[PDB]
Amino acid sequence: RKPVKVHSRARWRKMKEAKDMGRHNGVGRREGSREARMPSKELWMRRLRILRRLLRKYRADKKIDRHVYRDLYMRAKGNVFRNKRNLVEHIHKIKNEKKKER
Amino acid sequence: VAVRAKVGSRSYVRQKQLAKGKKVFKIDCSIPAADGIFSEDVLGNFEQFFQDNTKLNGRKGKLSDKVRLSMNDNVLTISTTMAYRKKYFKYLTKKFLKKKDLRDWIRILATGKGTYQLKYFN
Amino acid sequence: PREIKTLKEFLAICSRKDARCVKVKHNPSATKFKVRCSRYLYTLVVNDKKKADKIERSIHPSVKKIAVTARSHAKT
Amino acid sequence: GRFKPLAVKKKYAKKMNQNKPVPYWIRLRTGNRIKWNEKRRHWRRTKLNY
Amino acid sequence: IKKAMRKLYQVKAVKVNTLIRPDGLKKAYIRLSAAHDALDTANKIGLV
Amino acid sequence: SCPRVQYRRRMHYATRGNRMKMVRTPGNKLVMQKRAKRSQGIHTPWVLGHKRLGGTKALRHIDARLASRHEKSVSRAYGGVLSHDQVRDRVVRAFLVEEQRIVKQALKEHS
Amino acid sequence: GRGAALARVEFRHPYKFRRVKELMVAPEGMFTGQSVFCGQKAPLAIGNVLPL
RNA sequence: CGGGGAAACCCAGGUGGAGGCCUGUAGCGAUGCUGACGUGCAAAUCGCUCGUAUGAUUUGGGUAUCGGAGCGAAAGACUCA
RNA sequence: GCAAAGAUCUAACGGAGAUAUACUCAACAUGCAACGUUGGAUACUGGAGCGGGGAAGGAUUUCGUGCCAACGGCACUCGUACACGAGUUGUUCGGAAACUGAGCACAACGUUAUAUCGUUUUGUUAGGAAAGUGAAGGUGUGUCGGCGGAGCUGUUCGACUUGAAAAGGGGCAACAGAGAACCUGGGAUUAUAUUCCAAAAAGAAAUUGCAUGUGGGA
RNA sequence: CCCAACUGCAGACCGUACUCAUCACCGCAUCAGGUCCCCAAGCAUAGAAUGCUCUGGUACAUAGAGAAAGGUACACUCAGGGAAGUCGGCAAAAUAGAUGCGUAAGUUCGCAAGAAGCAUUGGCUCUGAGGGCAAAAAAUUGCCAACUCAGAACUGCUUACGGCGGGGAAUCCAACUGUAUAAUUAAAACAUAGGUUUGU
RNA sequence: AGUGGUAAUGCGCACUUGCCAGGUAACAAAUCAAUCCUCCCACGGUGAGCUUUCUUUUCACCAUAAUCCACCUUGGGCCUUUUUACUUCGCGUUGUUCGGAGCGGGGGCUCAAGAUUGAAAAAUGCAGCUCUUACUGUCAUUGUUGUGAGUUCUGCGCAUUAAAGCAAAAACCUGGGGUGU
Ligand SMILES: [K+]
Ligand SMILES: [K+]
Ligand SMILES: [K+]
Ligand SMILES: [Mg+2]
Ligand SMILES: [Mg+2]
Ligand SMILES: [Mg+2]
Ligand SMILES: [Mg+2]
Ligand SMILES: [Mg+2]
Ligand SMILES: [Mg+2]
Ligand SMILES: [Mg+2]
Ligand SMILES: [Mg+2]
Ligand SMILES: [Mg+2]
Ligand SMILES: [Mg+2]
Ligand SMILES: [Mg+2]
Ligand SMILES: [Mg+2]
Ligand SMILES: [Mg+2]
Ligand SMILES: [Mg+2]
Ligand SMILES: [Mg+2]
Ligand SMILES: [Mg+2]
Ligand SMILES: [Mg+2]
Ligand SMILES: [Mg+2]
Ligand SMILES: [Mg+2]
Ligand SMILES: [Mg+2]
Ligand SMILES: [Mg+2]
Ligand SMILES: [Mg+2]
Ligand SMILES: [Mg+2]
Ligand SMILES: [Mg+2]
Ligand SMILES: [Mg+2]
Ligand SMILES: [Mg+2]
Ligand SMILES: [Mg+2]
Ligand SMILES: [Mg+2]
Ligand SMILES: [Mg+2]
Ligand SMILES: [Mg+2]
Ligand SMILES: [Mg+2]
Ligand SMILES: [Mg+2]
Ligand SMILES: [Mg+2]
Ligand SMILES: [Mg+2]
Ligand SMILES: [Mg+2]
Ligand SMILES: [Mg+2]
Ligand SMILES: [Mg+2]
Ligand SMILES: [Mg+2]
Ligand SMILES: [Mg+2]
Ligand SMILES: [Mg+2]
Ligand SMILES: [Mg+2]
Ligand SMILES: [Mg+2]
Ligand SMILES: [Mg+2]
Ligand SMILES: [Mg+2]
Ligand SMILES: [Mg+2]
Ligand SMILES: [Mg+2]
Ligand SMILES: [Mg+2]
Ligand SMILES: [Mg+2]
Ligand SMILES: [Mg+2]
Ligand SMILES: [Mg+2]
Ligand SMILES: [Mg+2]
Ligand SMILES: [Mg+2]
Ligand SMILES: [Mg+2]
Ligand SMILES: [Mg+2]
Ligand SMILES: [Mg+2]
Ligand SMILES: [Mg+2]
Ligand SMILES: [Mg+2]
Ligand SMILES: [Mg+2]
Ligand SMILES: [Mg+2]
Ligand SMILES: [Mg+2]
Ligand SMILES: [Mg+2]
Ligand SMILES: [Mg+2]
Ligand SMILES: [Mg+2]
Ligand SMILES: [Mg+2]
Ligand SMILES: [Mg+2]
Ligand SMILES: [Mg+2]
Ligand code: NA
Ligand code: NA
Ligand code: NA
Repeated sequence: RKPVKVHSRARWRKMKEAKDMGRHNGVGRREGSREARMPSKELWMRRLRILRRLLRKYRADKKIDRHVYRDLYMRAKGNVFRNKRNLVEHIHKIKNEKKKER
Repeated sequence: VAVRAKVGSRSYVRQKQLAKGKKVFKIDCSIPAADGIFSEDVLGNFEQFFQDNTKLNGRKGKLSDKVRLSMNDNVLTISTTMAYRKKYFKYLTKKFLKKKDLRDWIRILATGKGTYQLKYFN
Repeated sequence: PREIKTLKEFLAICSRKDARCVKVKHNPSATKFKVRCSRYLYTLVVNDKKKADKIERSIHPSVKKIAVTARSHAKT
Repeated sequence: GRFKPLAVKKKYAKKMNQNKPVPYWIRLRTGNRIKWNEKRRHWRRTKLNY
Repeated sequence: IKKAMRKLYQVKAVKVNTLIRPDGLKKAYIRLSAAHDALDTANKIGLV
Repeated sequence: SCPRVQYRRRMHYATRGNRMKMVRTPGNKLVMQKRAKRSQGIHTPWVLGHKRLGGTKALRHIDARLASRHEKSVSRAYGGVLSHDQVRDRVVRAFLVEEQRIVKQALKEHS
Repeated sequence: GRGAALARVEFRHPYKFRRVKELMVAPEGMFTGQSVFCGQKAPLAIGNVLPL
């Protein structure tokens, strides 16, 4: 029994290294629509899930009370925070205000 | 993955390090040594071949003390604290035999964990 | 297949009239006593080798004892 | 296909057993008029459709 | 078929597998019990 | 060497009752095995809401036939037919409605 | 094929020990769990069946 | 969810994924070349082009309606060339 | 004319199919062209495949050996050709036994000069007496129980001999709906295999129908 | 007599080869037509588009030699002009992906619309942004995976695989999606929602 | 002549087709998670390919069937407790929600999908090889990761546009009564 003929992934693996570094993916290389390559629903689902996970962790750690959690939960659903860092910075602003009021 | 790779870093690729070191590989060349092809001068550049060709952290030749190569008891012993594949010294062996036109004569085979022995095609 | 837990009920399995044979399996870490009954293959797992030797002698001489080996294709 | 009634299978069996050449000794009989089987059948020429 | 084998040949059949051949005849694969030897009864039958 | 499979029984249609799962054998063969149909499980009456009953399994035909009785019911009255809240409602209803009848009957008889 | 809703009304058998479960065209406002009265002495209420 | 407004309500972002909706495979059709072929591969086919492609959608098996009768989103269409 | 679907080359082996010759003549200029197999080479199909399995349809085309008159629109040493001889193995797979559906139409009744006509699932034949099945009892038998003096009375449950209640005859129609207790290994074939394997069943199970004994109730 | 775990014995009938098609079925035939179901790899790419490839399959469809004319093509190109051709722009050419900006009349306010139009796109070496888990202003300390987008410097083009809308101004007809003369007519014909009338 | 737990319900508790009532069989979009498997990585073993020069490299393989035993992850239903849970509220989804007709929190009961331990089961399978022929023996290997990409098994219905609302029956299951009494 002879061995199977070789089908090699060496070129693909080398090209994968270049693409991981940011090559071969510019404007001239794109054939599908932007939503086809990266659906906006998938991006929204990831972002909202990140924001909801962070708020739950902050509530469980008692960094925020349930009233602040509920206010931020509705605002996360309302497209107020662009990413995780935007939400954390806003929580710091709320916490700083509460300290001054205290 | 977590950190984006740079092209300049290909000059120095990090090689893995064992926690509890002293991993030993053995090349058993007893069968062909009795036939004289592995002569005194052949054994000279044989271990020399394994000296400057064995790569470390990507670089080649600078073995330092991380990899120790020794010759005694008619068998070749490679000891290193670094993390190496056993196939690598089978691939280095095949490179040597091709350089000396012996690949059609001597086949390297696995006998146990960490041991490679050199026999003849029957 | 059914696993026998204790040695007391293992001797009851071999004492049954339908126990055709006992297959003794020698694993590197344990010894298995597989009793071929009518409906089920009952197995007792003994880890200690000294106990396994004692148990093997305690097997009733009515039940045939089979030493499990790797029978070859040429043999079979 | 796999399915067929046993009665259909038996009809096909008889057609298989009839699809034979004439025995040689038949042609040597005293008043023989048979030289070859005139009812020979081939599965590609004529269909039975059972 | 099992009962006929007992009457005709005084052997015990542990399994009978049957098929109807494409020519219309029925063929039986009869395994005899390990007590009986199929070669021995084949010699007695006359097929050897 | 990417493997492809065939139907191993004599039904070659992808219906709800002929679902298949890929199975890797000890001989390194990829074969197709039929999935067993599942029962929805024991429910409360459709007119009452048609909800799965607590303490009862979802067994199909022969598995339900061979299973022990308490796998399919509870020790409470109407166990395996009505839920706990439905049983409580009937007990309360039986007592209260029968009490109203006696009071109404006693008033009529006394007058 | 029918615009009007249908109602399944459970009655007791007047002579046997069993239920009947008749099916009629539902008037507007009929609901599940409603008690339906049919007969000479039925009160005048929506869903009840009375002699004209 | 922001921003306005006395109120009525209005203006902005996001989410969502509707439609006998669109581009476009398979599928189902057949517009033009009045192309090929036109004693053909074919008693209707071939090539490119083209319609539609979640719907009044396509399709297997089974079943029901026929000869002055049947069936027909209707062309006297179809009912084994 | 035998031009869609890209394509074959090479050596060796096999074969009658050759390196086939009056003179002259070293070979060319006088035996051409074509076959099958194997190894190399090259290419195509490109997973909606000239892949691997089934239904309908076909019914031996399957397999081995032999063979080349006709046939495979050229060719064949090849063949789905011809001849001979073989091959299809099931408690669990599909069907039936054994479901209902769109439906059919036996009986019954009616009609027709004429049944070769009509009705026959909107729970359902027929002006229509279409149930032969049987709660409970009474009466015997068998397996028990309790009482008092192996038997007696009474009693439980299965076998044998008085009659509650069960309206609406008998059937077909699905190999893709419902239903359905098996699944791996094999050095097991020329051809069949969840179908063959035999005591270490390669083996491991799951399910019916009867029984026996044990344990426990009667 | 009835339950539990066993155990003993017995598990009847028919189908089962092969094919399912550019040769096994229908089409007079090994006919480029037709014929239901299941499993379905890698890369490019939005991808069951299209192109190429490992596995499996195949080299079977009469061949050889070989620049006549004239043909057919799921083959091209052509200076200058650019529809003057022709019944008629038939045919061919042309447009072309993605991204940013931008887009008229008309309108049942839904559209028209990809209207029309401009611009960018390669390769390299970088830089930012977009996360997870664990550890007692944890607003930090560690470890780590998958990718996408954006912005720079340098360096290029012969504008260079496949695939992939030409556009605009108007008239006539039918509202629209659909159907429909199998084999010369796909339309303005039929249907349609909407409207009206009749019998009961 | 059943039995435990406040309860959700637990336990191996006899007969029932005289009769009656329910259930299974039994059907249903899209979105989002996604099973067995498939494909990719990462690491590591075994064999092979390339090897004038490079290539800690390229390719292949690294398998565990039914049937059983024992019993932490997600999703749903429910119980108990605290309910001074909604006055210019809180919990949750990507998503259209939900709550005194009982939200959230603590502690539980249960169902559905899967982990996991073990019997089966290495005695099998796969690859290379020692010895020396017999289709012989000896021996070596015999894997795990992945917030990776697919995948309709499943979560999933009183479940879709709807003047569209999506078969039935056999067979089986449980109960109500009754028998045992
Ligand atoms: K089949
Ligand atoms: K009739
Ligand atoms: K029409
Ligand atoms: Mg959106
Ligand atoms: Mg077929
Ligand atoms: Mg037929
Ligand atoms: Mg059979
Ligand atoms: Mg369910
Ligand atoms: Mg229960
Ligand atoms: Mg859409
Ligand atoms: Mg459309
Ligand atoms: Mg369209
Ligand atoms: Mg269009
Ligand atoms: Mg088709
Ligand atoms: Mg023409
Ligand atoms: Mg011509
Ligand atoms: Mg199309
Ligand atoms: Mg007629
Ligand atoms: Mg006309
Ligand atoms: Mg000619
Ligand atoms: Mg021609
Ligand atoms: Mg050709
Ligand atoms: Mg060749
Ligand atoms: Mg010559
Ligand atoms: Mg010649
Ligand atoms: Mg190709
Ligand atoms: Mg091609
Ligand atoms: Mg593919
Ligand atoms: Mg194919
Ligand atoms: Mg053949
Ligand atoms: Mg010929
Ligand atoms: Mg023949
Ligand atoms: Mg023959
Ligand atoms: Mg009628
Ligand atoms: Mg019917
Ligand atoms: Mg009837
Ligand atoms: Mg009647
Ligand atoms: Mg039937
Ligand atoms: Mg069929
Ligand atoms: Mg079926
Ligand atoms: Mg079956
Ligand atoms: Mg075969
Ligand atoms: Mg077969
Ligand atoms: Mg077969
Ligand atoms: Mg096929
Ligand atoms: Mg034919
Ligand atoms: Mg014909
Ligand atoms: Mg394609
Ligand atoms: Mg593709
Ligand atoms: Mg290939
Ligand atoms: Mg052909
Ligand atoms: Mg050819
Ligand atoms: Mg031809
Ligand atoms: Mg020419
Ligand atoms: Mg002009
Ligand atoms: Mg002119
Ligand atoms: Mg003119
Ligand atoms: Mg044109
Ligand atoms: Mg405007
Ligand atoms: Mg005008
Ligand atoms: Mg129109
Ligand atoms: Mg349309
Ligand atoms: Mg149209
Ligand atoms: Mg029509
Ligand atoms: Mg026409
Ligand atoms: Mg036309
Ligand atoms: Mg009109
Ligand atoms: Mg009008
Ligand atoms: Mg349901
Ligand atoms: Na005929
Ligand atoms: Na020609
Ligand atoms: Na054809």
